[PDB]
Amino acid sequence: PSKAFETLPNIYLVGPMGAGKTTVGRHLAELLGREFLDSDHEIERKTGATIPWIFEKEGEVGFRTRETVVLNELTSRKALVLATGGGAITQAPNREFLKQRGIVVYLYTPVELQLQRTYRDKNRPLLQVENPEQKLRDLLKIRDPLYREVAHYTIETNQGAARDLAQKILQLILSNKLK
Ligand SMILES: O=C(O)C1=C[C@@H](O)[C@@H](O)[C@H](O)C1
Repeated sequence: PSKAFETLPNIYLVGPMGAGKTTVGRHLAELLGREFLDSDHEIERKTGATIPWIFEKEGEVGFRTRETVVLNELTSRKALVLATGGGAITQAPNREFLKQRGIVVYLYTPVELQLQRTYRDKNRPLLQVENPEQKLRDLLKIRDPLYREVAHYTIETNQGAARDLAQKILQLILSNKLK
């Protein structure tokens, strides 16, 4: 049906916790008639444990080693839209897999909106802290250049229909390519 887009590369969404990666990703996949996967959810599926449990029992290092293995595998698939984890771009091998194996889109999201969308979400181990706003801010200061460097496209998002943002991303990508 949208076999029309079968030769379009994988699309990889990057950005912080609360960027709407999975809601936008799933709409973008539906628009393209292809698969959608969330690497956070795939890590949980493959491990049989939640991400808080991985962080507690294996540390952040054990989460990163599991995440890199999953990303290596998922970026080798075809016809995918992938929502990546918020800290996936902290590791050099992941930056390379993403940049070199499809189209990377950075969902730039202000801290205010990250905060609202992760409000009392206990599944985000890094935000289980007294001051989650400062944490998000600190994380963004570090990771914003990394999101931008891996990204082919950056879209400065804001409160809205995830499906409107998915449309916009698809327009951006094709704008380039159809001329
Ligand atoms: O910002 C981060 O480093 C993380 C974001 C989440 O998507 C998970 O991938 C995990 O909680 C770590």
